Amino acid sequence: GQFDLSTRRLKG
Amino acid sequence: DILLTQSPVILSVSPGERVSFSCRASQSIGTNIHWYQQRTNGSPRLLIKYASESISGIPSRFSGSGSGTDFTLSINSVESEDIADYYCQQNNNWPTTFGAGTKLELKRTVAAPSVFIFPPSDEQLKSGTASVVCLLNNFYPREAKVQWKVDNALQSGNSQESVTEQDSKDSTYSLSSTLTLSKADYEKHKVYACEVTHQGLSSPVTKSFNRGA
Amino acid sequence: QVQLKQSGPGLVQPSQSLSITCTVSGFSLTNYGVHWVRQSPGKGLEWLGVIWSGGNTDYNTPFTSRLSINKDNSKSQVFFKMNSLQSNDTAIYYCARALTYYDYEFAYWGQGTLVTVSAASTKGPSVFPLAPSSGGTAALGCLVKDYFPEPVTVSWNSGALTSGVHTFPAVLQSSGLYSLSSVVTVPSSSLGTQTYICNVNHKPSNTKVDKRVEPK
Repeated sequence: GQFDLSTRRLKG
Repeated sequence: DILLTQSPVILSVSPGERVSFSCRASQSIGTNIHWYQQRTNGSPRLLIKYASESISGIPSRFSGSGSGTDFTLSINSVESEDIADYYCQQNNNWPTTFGAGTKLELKRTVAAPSVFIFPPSDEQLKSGTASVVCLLNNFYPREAKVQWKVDNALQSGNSQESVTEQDSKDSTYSLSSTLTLSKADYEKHKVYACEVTHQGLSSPVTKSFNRGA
Repeated sequence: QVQLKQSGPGLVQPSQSLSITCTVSGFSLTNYGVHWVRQSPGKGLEWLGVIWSGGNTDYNTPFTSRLSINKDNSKSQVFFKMNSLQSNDTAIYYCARALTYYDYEFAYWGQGTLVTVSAASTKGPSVFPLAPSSGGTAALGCLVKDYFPEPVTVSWNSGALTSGVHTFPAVLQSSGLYSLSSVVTVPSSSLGTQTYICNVNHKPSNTKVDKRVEPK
């Protein structure tokens, strides 16, 4: 559901 | 500020199937909505403008519709390259606001991983730390277990895993498990093994080496 | 064509200011407005502000006090400046251009600048080989260990090698330093014929390393 800075994708 | 609610949080489809992305607004905004695509490590890519209007360079399988508070982005036949997150944006009301986004995952056939184990390099050992790496390559689904053993002693707490996002071509995942030991501990033992458990394997697969061959 | 290129990724001390430069080409800053958008774990996509063709600026309400946008039309450069950063200001910052001069449909984006708000010190990574040693296919890679902050870029053979390359997401170690591996699968018969080098670049520390990976 949150944005992940490492992948620029949504994770959880 | 206008609140944009996208549903669902995650969408999982198979290639060739159809898919709709929902974007709901806290109040009417007419057709002042834009859609964006974001691939792994990328910047947003404009898909649709003003609810339904086409964008140069965007595949015709992308389309949008709706007005008022309920809007829909659609892909009539999903391809593997569509793996991304999708956002909506309103601009009927200052300031412009974005939705929280929907993740698009692809289903595919079960693929067992190819396992590879890498001993620590002599270059690293000079620093007093040993990193043993275990690679699980091109598998599906995402769920996998990696079990480390050093001289039949079960390792716990001293490993970290990282997983790539779905590949845009074969829709698979790759995993890396890194076991970290001190140089002293590493030199005190011989057999290093990682056991891999996955749906595509009828039995756990183990890759091992003996320190210094 | 139309391009927007931002300054490199960086560390910013708490309470200090952030400065990003957007250099554009394919169009004149006197003909189009330039917007600024960020993407954070806590707030997602967030519109920050914009500088218009004539030099006017608008700032999103919660940023009106610490945000400042200037530009140099002649040098085709837009200057982003935000004051007194905190931890939740850690995000990826973009500059962007709309389809038309007055609108907000962002057809063109910068590559993004990952900003980390931290008191810690910048530290370049060490690069170790993952040497190959099944079925004609061998695997090799590079271990990129103990760096801060994100990001680090890894390519193979100066960009010529892309097929079969997996660069894993960075993970945070207990030391507060990041680590990642980047792998690639190649025909084993090429291990004696071809050279395999991972090109590692850590912009924040200006660490730039080429690592040759050979069988042991």
